[PDB]
Amino acid sequence: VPQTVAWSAKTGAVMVLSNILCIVAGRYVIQVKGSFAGFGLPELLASTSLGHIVGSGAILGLSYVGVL
Amino acid sequence: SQFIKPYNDDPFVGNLATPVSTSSFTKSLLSNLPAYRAGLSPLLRGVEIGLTHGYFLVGPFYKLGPLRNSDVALLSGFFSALGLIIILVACLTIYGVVSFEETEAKDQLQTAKGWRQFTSGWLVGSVGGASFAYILISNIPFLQTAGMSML
Amino acid sequence: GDFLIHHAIALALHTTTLILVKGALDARGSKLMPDKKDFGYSFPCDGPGRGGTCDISAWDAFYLSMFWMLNTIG
Amino acid sequence: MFLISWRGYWQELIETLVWAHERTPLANLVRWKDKPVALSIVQARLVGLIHFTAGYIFTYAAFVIASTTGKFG
Amino acid sequence: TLNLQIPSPTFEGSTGGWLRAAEVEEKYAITWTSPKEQVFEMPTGGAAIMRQGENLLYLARKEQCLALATQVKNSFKITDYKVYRIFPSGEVQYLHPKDGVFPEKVNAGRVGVGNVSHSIGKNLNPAQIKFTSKSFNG
Amino acid sequence: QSALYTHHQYIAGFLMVGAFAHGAIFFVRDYDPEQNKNNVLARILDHKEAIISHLSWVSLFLGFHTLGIYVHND
Amino acid sequence: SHSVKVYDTCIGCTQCVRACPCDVLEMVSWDGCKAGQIASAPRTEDCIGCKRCETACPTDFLSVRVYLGGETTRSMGLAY
Amino acid sequence: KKVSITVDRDPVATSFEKWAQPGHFSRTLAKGPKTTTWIWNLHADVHDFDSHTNSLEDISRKIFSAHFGQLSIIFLWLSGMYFHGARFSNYSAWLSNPTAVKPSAQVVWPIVGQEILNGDVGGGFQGVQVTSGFFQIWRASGITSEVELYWCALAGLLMSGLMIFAGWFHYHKAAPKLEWFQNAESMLNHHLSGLLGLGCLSWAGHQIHISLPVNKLLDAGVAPQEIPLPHEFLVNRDLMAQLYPSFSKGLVPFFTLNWSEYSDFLTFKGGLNPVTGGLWLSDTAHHHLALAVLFIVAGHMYRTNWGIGHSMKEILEAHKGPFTGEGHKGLYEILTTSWHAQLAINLAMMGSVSIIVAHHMYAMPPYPYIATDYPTQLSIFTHHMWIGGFCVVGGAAHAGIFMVRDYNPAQNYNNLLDRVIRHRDAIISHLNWICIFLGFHSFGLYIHNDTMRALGRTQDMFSDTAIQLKPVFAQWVQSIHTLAPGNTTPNALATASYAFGGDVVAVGNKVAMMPISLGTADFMVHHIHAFTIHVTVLILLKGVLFSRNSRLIPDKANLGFRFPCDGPGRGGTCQSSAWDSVFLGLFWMYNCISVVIFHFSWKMQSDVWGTVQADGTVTHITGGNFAQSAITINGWLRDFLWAQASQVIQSYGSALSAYGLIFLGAHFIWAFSLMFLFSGRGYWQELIESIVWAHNKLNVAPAIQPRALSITQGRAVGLAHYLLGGIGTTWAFFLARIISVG
Ligand code: CLA
Ligand code: CLA
Ligand code: CLA
Ligand code: CLA
Ligand code: CLA
Ligand code: CLA
Ligand SMILES: CC1=CCCC(C)(C)[C@H]1/C=C/C(C)=C/C=C/C(C)=C/C=C/C=C(C)/C=C/C=C(C)/C=C/C1=C(C)CCCC1(C)C
Ligand SMILES: CC1=C(C/C=C(\C)CCC[C@H](C)CCC[C@H](C)CCCC(C)C)C(=O)c2ccccc2C1=O
Ligand SMILES: CC1=C(C/C=C(\C)CCC[C@H](C)CCC[C@H](C)CCCC(C)C)C(=O)c2ccccc2C1=O
Ligand code: SF4
Ligand code: SF4
Ligand code: SF4
Repeated sequence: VPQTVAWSAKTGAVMVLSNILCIVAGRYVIQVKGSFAGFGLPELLASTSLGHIVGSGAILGLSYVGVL
Repeated sequence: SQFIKPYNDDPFVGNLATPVSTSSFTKSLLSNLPAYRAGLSPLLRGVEIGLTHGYFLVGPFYKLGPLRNSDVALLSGFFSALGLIIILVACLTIYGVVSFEETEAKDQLQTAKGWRQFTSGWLVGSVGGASFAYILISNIPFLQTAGMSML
Repeated sequence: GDFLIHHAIALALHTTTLILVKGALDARGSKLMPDKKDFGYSFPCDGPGRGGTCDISAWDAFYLSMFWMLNTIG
Repeated sequence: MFLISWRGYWQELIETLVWAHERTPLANLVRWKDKPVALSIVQARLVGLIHFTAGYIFTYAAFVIASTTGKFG
Repeated sequence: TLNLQIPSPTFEGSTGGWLRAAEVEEKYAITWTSPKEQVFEMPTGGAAIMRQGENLLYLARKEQCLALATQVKNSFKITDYKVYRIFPSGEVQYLHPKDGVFPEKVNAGRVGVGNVSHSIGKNLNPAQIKFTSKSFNG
Repeated sequence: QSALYTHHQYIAGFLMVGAFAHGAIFFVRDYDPEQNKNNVLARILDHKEAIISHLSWVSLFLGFHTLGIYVHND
Repeated sequence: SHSVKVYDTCIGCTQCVRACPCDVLEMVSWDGCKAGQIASAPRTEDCIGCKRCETACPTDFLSVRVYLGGETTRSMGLAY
Repeated sequence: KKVSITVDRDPVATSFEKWAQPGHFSRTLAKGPKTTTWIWNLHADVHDFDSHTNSLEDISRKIFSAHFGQLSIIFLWLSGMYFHGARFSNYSAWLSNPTAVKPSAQVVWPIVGQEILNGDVGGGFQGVQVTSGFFQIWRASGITSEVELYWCALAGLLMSGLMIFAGWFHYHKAAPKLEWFQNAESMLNHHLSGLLGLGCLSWAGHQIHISLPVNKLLDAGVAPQEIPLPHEFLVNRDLMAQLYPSFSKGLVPFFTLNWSEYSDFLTFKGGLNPVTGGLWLSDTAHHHLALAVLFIVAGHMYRTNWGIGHSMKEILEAHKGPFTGEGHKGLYEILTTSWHAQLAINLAMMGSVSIIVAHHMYAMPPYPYIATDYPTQLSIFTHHMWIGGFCVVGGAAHAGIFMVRDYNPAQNYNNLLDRVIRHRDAIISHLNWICIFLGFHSFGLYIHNDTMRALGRTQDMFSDTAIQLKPVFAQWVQSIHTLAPGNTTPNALATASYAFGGDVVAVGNKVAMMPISLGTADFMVHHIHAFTIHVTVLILLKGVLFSRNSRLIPDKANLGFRFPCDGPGRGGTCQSSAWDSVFLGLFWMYNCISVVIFHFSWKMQSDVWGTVQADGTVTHITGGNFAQSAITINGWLRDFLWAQASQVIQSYGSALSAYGLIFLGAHFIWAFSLMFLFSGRGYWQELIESIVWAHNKLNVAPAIQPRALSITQGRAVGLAHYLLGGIGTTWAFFLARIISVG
C-alpha cells in the first residue's frame, strides 16, 4: 500500500498553493464568463474545485514518492 | 490545404486523386515498373516480370510442399513452380487469343503481337528466374534451412 | 410407428402433389397474373406491383416442390 | 446463400468490384471480355437448388453406406 | 445542340462516377439552369453545389441523369433541363425532352408505338403461334 | 440393399417431379383450348380451384393431425 | 431490349409516363378514352424493365405491359 | 436561461376513444382495413413515430414516454424475479450450502405430468433449476433472508408503478418541449454525474457499509441466521470495527487525505477470493467509488447556464485536418435533430459493452460461488453475447434509417459523412477483398486439416504436433499480464485474472479459474471470429453507405429504407434496400455469435472447467480434447456437437426433458422458417386465391380480403423464426449439457 500521511501544515501548504494556482489558471483560460472583473461565484467554485482536485492528486503523489 | 482532389481535374470520373494514388512517389514507382516503363519492348517487360515472379514462385513449393521433408524437396518445388509457370503461360496464351484482333501494331502490350511477345518473354524469364532460385538454394545452405542454420 | 410414418408419407405425397398440380394448373394464368401464358414457363416475377409477385411462375412451383420431394424421399 | 440472399446486394457488390479492378494499377492492363454481373433470379434459384440437392444426396448416401458398413460390414 | 463549354457544378469528386465504358461505349450529359448557387445531391453519391446559371454534368447511365432531373424538379423547381447521349466518335444525340415537350404532356406530331387495338385478355395462346412467326397480340 | 433402395427411390422422386414439371410446360406451350372444347383437360382447368383447394385441405388435415400425434407422443 | 405494349384499356391518366425512370413512354393523341390520350413506347431500347409503369397503372389488369427479352447494356442497368 | 424547463400542459387528453380505433396514428391506416396486409402494417409501423408526423417535439415526447414504459416493464420484471426468489426458491438452503445446492426459483404446477420438471435440486426443494445468477447477486448484496427479497419485490413494484405514472404524466399531462430535449450538454452532465456518478457512489456506499461485513461473516463460516441485520452494521461502529478496524477512525482520514488508513476495506488485491471463487468485494468497492469520482468529474465538462464548461459544437468543429476537409462540422446538428443517429450510436455502444461484459464476466467472476456455477457462467456469457450482437446490428440498422430519412446533403457538404459517401466504393472493395482473404486463410485451414487427417497425413496438418501456427502475440500479452503484479502494477497482490496465467483457484473441488492456454486451434478460431465480424461489418456498412443511391438504383432514397425491390429490371434488383442488408447481417451475426459461443463452451469444458482431485491434477469435463479436435470441422462435429448433445437427447424421463422438447421444437420452427425464406409471394397468393374460391363456394369468404404476407414481411418472418429456432436449439443444447455435467 502507498503511504499516506496525517494532516499537517505541509498538506495545507500544498492544498492552498493548488487552489491559488487553479484560481489564476481559471482567471486566464476560461473563454466564456481590473483583471478580476467578471469574476463570479461559479468561476470561483470551479477554480477551487480544481484546486482541491489538484491538491489531492499532488498530496497523494508526493506522499507516495517520499517528499511528503 | 486539401490533400484529396478530383482525379485528372475531372470531378465526375470514378476516381479520386489521393496521396496513396497520385503522389510523386506512387507515380515514380508505377512509371518505373516494367509494365509501364517507357522505351521497353513487350518482350523485355515480359522478361523482367517473369524473372521476378518465377524467381519468387520457387519458395513456397520448396518450403511447404508434400516432399519438403525429403532429400528432393528443392527439385520437386522447382518442378511444381515450372508447372505453375506453364499453366500461367497457357492462361496468357488464351487471353491473348481471345482479347485482341490481329493488327499491325506490335509495340503496345494490348495488341495481339505485343501480347504474344509479352507471353514469350514471361515464359523465358519465369524459367530463368526459377532456375536461378533453384541454383541459389542448391548452392547456399543458408537458404536450405531459411535461417535456422545460423542457430 | 409404421402407421405414423406411412401417414407422414401420405402427407408428403399429397403436399408435393398439391404444389405440382397447383403449378401446372395455374401455369396459364391466375387472378394475380391472368396473362402468364404470354410470359412463358419460366420467368423471375411480374414486379413488386399488385402486392408483389415473387415466385409466381410454374418453374418456381417446380423449385418449391423440389424441396418437398427431397423431404419425401428423405 | 443463393436461396436467402437475393440479387441487388450482390449486383452492387459487383459494381464495387468492377470499380476496384478498373482503378487498380497492374491489373487494369487485363480486361474482361464479358461484363461481370450477378446471377439472375431464376438462375440463382436453380444454383441454390443444385447445391442444396447435391448436399442432400451426398449427405444421405455417405451416412447410409458408412453406417451400414460400420454396423454390419 | 450540346454546348461543351457550359461550366460544371463545383464537386470535390467521388468514386461513384463514370467508368471506362463511358469513354468507350456511350456517355450521358445533363444541362440545366439554376436561379442561384445551391447544394444538390449527386445521383452517384455525394453532395455537389451547382452554380447560378447553366450547369453541365456527365453520367454513365440515362437513369442517373433522369433521377437528377426529377430531384431538381421536385426540390428546386427546375424544368428546363436537357439530357443528351454522347458517343466516343463525338456525335451528340438529344434524348430528353425529345420534342421539347415533356412526355407526360400531349404534343402534336407524336405517333403511337407499341399500341395494341384490343384488351390484354385477347392475346393469343402460344399453341396458335408455335412453329409460326405470328405475334401473340394478333 | 440400402444403396439400391435409396438410389431408385430418389430417381423416382426426380422422375415424378419432372413429370409434373413437363406437364406444366405442356400447359404453357402446347395446350390449345379451342382444340379441346369441353374436353377432360378443359374440365380439369374448369375445376382446378376445387382440385387445389381439396389438395390443400387434405395436406393440412394430414399435417395437423400427424404432427399433433408425433408431438403428443414426444 | 424489353418490349412494352399499351392496350386500348388505357384511360390516359399519364401515371405510367410519370413513373418511368428511363423516359421510355410518352402520351400521344387518341380518341378511345375520355382523356383523349394513350400511352406509347417509342424508346424501349432504354427500358430497364423496372415495371414502375405497371405498378403505376390504375386500370384493372394492367393496360401497359412489359415483356422482358434480350438483355443489353442499357436494359441491364450497367454503368460499366 | 439557455438551459431551462419548458413544458406544455395537457397536450393530449386522456381518453379511451383512440383505443377503439386501431391505426389512428397513421392517416393511411385510420381509414380501416380492406386487406389482411393492413393488420400487419398496423403492427409493423406503430412505434415508428417519425413516419406518422413531421413534428420533432411530438416524436421526442412519444420516445420519452415509451422509454418510461420500458423502464416500468423492466422494474416489473425485476420485482417478479425478487418475489419468485422470495416465495418459490431454495435460497436459504443455497446460502447454507452453496457448493452442493443447485439454484432453483421456478416451480411448476402438476397438470399433465409436467411436475417431473420439478427436479431434485437439493436443500429439500423441488423446482426448475435457474441459471440467471440471481442467487449469487443476492449473496453479494448481503441478502440473507427471503423477507428482504419480499421487500425488494415490493420496491420493484412501487418503482414500476412510479415509472408508468411518470410516463402518463410526462406524455398526457406535462409534455416537455423540443427545446428541453435538445440539451445534449445538460443531459450528459446530469447523466454522467448524477446517474452514473451518484449511482456508483451510493452502490459503493452499500458495498462498504452492508455487503463487506455480511460477506466477510459469510466467508468466515457463520450461518446466515445469526448474522446481524444491516442497520446494526450501520449504527454499531464497534460491530463494524471488529471486522474492519479503520471504521474506528471514522471519516477523519477521508477529509484529511489519509486514505491508506482505509486500506483494509478498500483494497486492490485482485485475483479471486479463495473461499468463494469470486472477486474481492473490497476491490469492487474501491472500483465503484473510483468510477463514481471519475464520472462526477466527467459530469462537469459540458457548458450550461453558467459560463464554465465545454461546447461540443466548438469541440467538433475545431477537430479538422488536411485529409478530412471540414472535419467533424455538422455532426452536432445531426445528433441533436435526428433521433435515429443517436439510436444507432447508443445501440452500437450498448452491444459492444454487452460483449465486453460477457468476456470480462467469464474471465473474472465477480460474485461469490458463481465461478463453480458453470451453468450460470455459460448462460450469462451466451445471453449477453447474443444481446450484444443484436444491439450492434440494430445500431447499423438505425444508422441506415438515419441515412435514408434524416440525412440532408445541403447541411453535410464536404464533411466526414460526405467524404465517407464519396469513397464508399474504395471502402467496400477493400473490405470485401480482406473478407475473402480472411475466409480463405481461415476456413481453408480447417478444410485443409480435414483433408489431411482424412488422407492419413497427420504431419501435414495445422496442429501443435505438426506445422504450427503459434499465437505468439496473445501469449506474449498473457506473459506481460501475468508478470504485471509487482513489475508494472506494484500495488497489486495478484493478477487481474488467472486466465492469463498463475495458480488454479478451485472452490469445493471444482475449478473456479485456471490458466487458459492458446494454441493452433485458438489461433484458427480467433481468426475465424475476425473473419465473421469483418463480413458482418461488410454487409452492414455496405447497406448503410449504399442506402440512398448506387450505380444500380440512382434514386434509392426516394423508395425508402424498407422496400422489397425496384422490379425485375436491371437484371434484377431484389433485396436492394438497407433493410435487406440488415436482414442478411442478422444471419451473419447469428453465425458469428454461434461460433463464438461454441468456442467458449468447448474451450471452458475442455481446458478450464473440471474437478480437482488428489495430487492436484485437474480432470476436465471433456478431458482436454480441444487441442487436437478443434482444428478440423470433423472434430467440431464429433467431439463437440455429437458428443455433448447426448445429454439433451437422453433427457427424456428426467427433469431436463423440457429442454429436449424445446430442442425438438426449435428444430421444428427453424425449418419452418425456411418455408418463408426460400419461397415467394406469388405462389402463396395464388394458393390463397384457390382457398378464397373454396371459402366462396360455402359463402364464408371474409370481408377483409386475405392476402399473402409482403415480400419484406416474408423475409422478416423467415428471419425471426430462423433466429428463434437457432437460438433456442443452442439454448436447449447448452443448458441441458451444462446442467447435466456441471
Ligand atoms: C505533485 C504532483 C504529482 C505527482 C508527483 C504524481 C505522481 C503520481 N501519480 Mg498523480 N496526479 C496529480 C499530480 C501528481 N501525481 C494530479 C494533479 C492529479 C489529478 C487529481 C493526479 C491524479 C492521479 C491519479 C488518478 C493516479 C495518479 C497516480 C500517480 C502515480 C503513478 C505512478 C506511475 O508509474 O504511473 C502509472 C503509469 C502508467 C503508464 C499506467 C497507465 C495508466 C492508464 C492505465 C493508461 C491509460 C491510457 C489510455 C488507454 C489512453 C491511451 C491511448 C492514447 C493514444 C490516447 C505517481 C506517483 C496513480 C496512483 O496513485 O497509483 C498508485 C493514479 O491512479 N495520479
Ligand atoms: C441527475 C439527474 C438525472 C438522472 C439521475 C437521470 C436518469 C435517467 N435519465 Mg435523464 N435527464 C436529466 C437528468 C437526469 N436523468 C436531464 C437534466 C435531462 C434533460 C436534458 C434528461 C433527459 C433525459 C432523456 C431525454 C431521457 C433520459 C433517460 C434517463 C434514464 C436512463 C435509463 C436508465 O439507465 O434507467 C435506469 C437507471 C435508474 C436510476 C433507474 C431509476 C429511475 C428513476 C427515475 C431514478 C430516480 C432517482 C432519483 C432522482 C433519486 C432517488 C434515489 C434515492 C435518493 C431514493 C435514467 C433514469 C431516458 C429514459 O429512459 O427516460 C425515461 C431518456 O430517454 N433523461
Ligand atoms: C382431439 C384432438 C384434435 C385436435 C387438436 C385437432 C385439431 C385440428 N383438426 Mg382434427 N380431428 C380429430 C382430432 C383432433 N383434431 C379427430 C379425432 C378426427 C376424426 C373425426 C379429426 C378430424 C378432422 C377433420 C376432418 C378436419 C380436422 C381439422 C383440424 C384443424 C382445424 C380445426 C377445425 O376443425 O377448424 C374449425 C372448423 C372450421 C374452421 C370449419 C368447419 C369444418 C369442419 C371440420 C367440418 C365438420 C363437419 C363436416 C360435415 C364433416 C366433414 C368430414 C369429412 C371430410 C369426413 C385442427 C388443427 C380440419 C383440418 O385440418 O383442416 C384442413 C379438418 O378438415 N380434424
Ligand atoms: C418443418 C418445416 C415445415 C413445415 C412445418 C411446413 C408447413 C407447411 N407447409 Mg411448407 N415448406 C417448407 C418447410 C415446412 N413447411 C420448406 C423448407 C419448403 C421449401 C421452400 C416448403 C414449401 C412449401 C410449399 C411450396 C407449400 C408448403 C405448404 C405447407 C402447409 C401444408 C403442409 C402441412 O403439413 O400442413 C399442415 C401444417 C403444419 C404441420 C404447420 C404447423 C401447424 C402448427 C403446428 C399449428 C400450431 C400453431 C401454434 C399454435 C402457433 C402458436 C405460436 C404463438 C404462441 C406465437 C404447412 C403450413 C403448402 C400449403 O400451404 O398447403 C396448403 C404448399 O403449397 N410449404
Ligand atoms: C433500443 C432498441 C430499439 C429501438 C427503440 C428501436 C426502434 C425502432 N426500430 Mg429498431 N432495431 C433494434 C432495436 C431498436 N429499434 C435492433 C436491436 C434491431 C436488430 C434486430 C432493429 C432492427 C430494425 C429494423 C430492421 C427496422 C427497425 C425499425 C424500427 C422503428 C419501428 C419499430 C416498430 O414499429 O416495431 C413495432 C414492433 C414490432 C414489430 C414487434 C416486433 C416483434 C419481434 C419481431 C418478435 C419478438 C420475438 C420474441 C422476443 C420471442 C417470441 C418467441 C416465442 C413465441 C416462443 C423504431 C424507430 C423499423 C423501421 O421502420 O424503422 C424506421 C425497421 O425497418 N429496427
Ligand atoms: C457454408 C456455406 C457458405 C459458404 C461457404 C459461403 C461463402 C461465402 N459467402 Mg455466404 N452465406 C451463406 C452460406 C455460405 N456462404 C448463407 C447461408 C447466407 C445466408 C444469409 C449467406 C450470406 C452471405 C452474404 C450476405 C455475404 C456472403 C459472402 C460470402 C463470401 C465471403 C468471402 C469468403 O469467405 O471467401 C472464402 C470462401 C469460402 C470460405 C468458401 C469455401 C472455399 C474454401 C477455401 C475451399 C476452396 C476450395 C477450392 C476453391 C476448390 C477448387 C476445386 C475446383 C474443381 C473448382 C463467400 C463466397 C459475402 C461476400 O461475398 O462478400 C465478400 C457477403 O456479403 N454470404
Ligand atoms: C523487403 C521489404 C520490407 C517490407 C516492405 C516491402 C517493400 C513490401 C518489402 C519488399 C518486398 C518484395 C517485393 C521483394 C522484391 C522481390 C523479388 C522477388 C526479387 C527477385 C529477384 C530476381 C533476381 C534474383 C534474378 C534474375 C535471374 C538471373 C538474372 C538469372 C540467371 C538465369 C538467366 C536467364 C541466364 C541463364 C542462367 C539462368 C540461371 C537460367
Ligand atoms: C452469392 C450470390 C451471387 C454471387 C455469385 C457469383 C456472381 C458467381 C461466382 C461463381 C464463380 C464465378 C464460378 C463458380 C464455378 C462453379 C463451381 C462451376 C461453374 C462451371 C460449371 C457450370 C461447368 C449472386 O450473383 C446472386 C445473384 C442473385 C441472387 C443471389 C446471389 C447470391 O447469393
Ligand atoms: C407460408 C407463406 C405465406 C403465407 C402466410 C399467410 C398469408 C399468413 C398466416 C397468418 C395466420 C393467419 C396467423 C397465425 C396462424 C395461427 C396459427 C392460426 C390462425 C388464427 C386465425 C383465427 C387468424 C406468405 O404470405 C409468404 C409471403 C412471402 C414469402 C413467403 C411466404 C410464405 O412461406
Ligand atoms: S423481390 Fe420479388 S417482385 Fe421484386 S424483383 Fe425480386 S422476385 Fe420480382
Ligand atoms: S419497365 Fe421501367 S423503364 Fe421500362 S417502360 Fe416501364 S417504367 Fe419505364
Ligand atoms: S398508367 Fe395505364 S392507364 Fe395510365 S396512361 Fe399509362 S397505360 Fe394508360
